[PDB]
Amino acid sequence: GSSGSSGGMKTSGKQDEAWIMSRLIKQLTDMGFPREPAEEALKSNNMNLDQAMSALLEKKVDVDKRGLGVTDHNGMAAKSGPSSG
Repeated sequence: GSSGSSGGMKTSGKQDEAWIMSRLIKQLTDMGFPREPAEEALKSNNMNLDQAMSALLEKKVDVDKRGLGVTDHNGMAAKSGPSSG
């Protein structure tokens, strides 16, 4: 036995660049950089990721390289298109 039931709903919260700023940070933070700089550069990088990242790495030369998570190139598909003439 299980009858229908209602609950609470919501919508996209106020649209403020402030809260958004984090979004971009989440990434930089995932890589291996503090929010301190990622928050300073970004604002100066016109809210850019690639731009900031490079601006944060340019500082010190590390061994590791850039990349987004798995960053595993994709583009395969079993298919064949033979010609006739």
